[PDB]
Amino acid sequence: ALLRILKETEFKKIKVLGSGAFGTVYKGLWIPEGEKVKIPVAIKELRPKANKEILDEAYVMASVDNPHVCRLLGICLTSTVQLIMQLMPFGCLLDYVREHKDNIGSQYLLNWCVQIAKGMNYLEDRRLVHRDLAARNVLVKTPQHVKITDFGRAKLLGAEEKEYHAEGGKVPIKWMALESILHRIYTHQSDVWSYGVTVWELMTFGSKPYDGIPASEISSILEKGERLPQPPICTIDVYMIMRKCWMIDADSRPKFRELIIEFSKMARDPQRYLVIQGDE
Ligand SMILES: *CCC(=O)N[C@@H]1CN(c2nc(Nc3cn(C)nc3OC)c3ncn(C(C)C)c3n2)C[C@H]1F
Repeated sequence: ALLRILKETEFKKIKVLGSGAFGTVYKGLWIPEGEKVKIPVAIKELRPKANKEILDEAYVMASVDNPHVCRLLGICLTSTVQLIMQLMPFGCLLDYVREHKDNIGSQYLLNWCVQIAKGMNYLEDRRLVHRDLAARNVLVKTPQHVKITDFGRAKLLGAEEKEYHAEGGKVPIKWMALESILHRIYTHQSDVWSYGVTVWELMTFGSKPYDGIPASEISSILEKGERLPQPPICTIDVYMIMRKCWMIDADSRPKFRELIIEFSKMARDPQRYLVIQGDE
């Protein structure tokens, strides 16, 4: 995987898919010059650094090549930065499980858990701390295949950095590990905490964590030992994996490699681990 530099004439925006503080995502078509091939893509236009700095960040970004992480295919630099990326036709996994909650079985849910863990393990191997893992930031290529993406919070650790020490940026409190809330510290193991919350979202078909509770009260609730409740469909074996992800000692938590193994085992006999009516 290498970085392509695109001219505006190469791609076109078809429609908005969503937006936020990061910018706007469009469904689009990319036609590389003279290649006569039309590629469906997602165009992320961000809301300045030197062009060479931006291209260097895009270079490392384009080298991320894994079945469960969304890839950067090209970049266009004009008055705005436009990142051309793989299109995930079914949108964010959060909305998907909410829409299809009545028709999703244990096999799909556990497979998604495996896939997200595989993508995160790949990021860890690349020394990337994601810092924003949540069901809204996992996207659906097909019902059977999901991919993680990033909207700016991910950070690359230096050779001798074991943690990222954050500054004043806005934080997704309800997905964060306690040490991140209290001390602005982020590691692969705080990503594991967020993975646990993401799995809880999936198993509750996209329910809201700490629903109706002010973000400002979350650290105190966590310090008292309280955690998100066991989802109705979860056998205790699955819930205990979540609970391990939310242990106060980051080194107590499973690593993504461990999570791949455990969820893969469960995925072999899915109805033994998630209890879903009509499944199957
Ligand atoms: C629940 C989170 C959410 O809605 N986030 C929006 C959507 N988004 C995004 N969407 C798609 N594809 C998509 C979404 N919908 C409704 N239809 C489609 O495609 C037909 C993406 N494909 C790729 N990416 C990123 C890698 C850029 C997508 N991002 C992010 C946010 F705007």
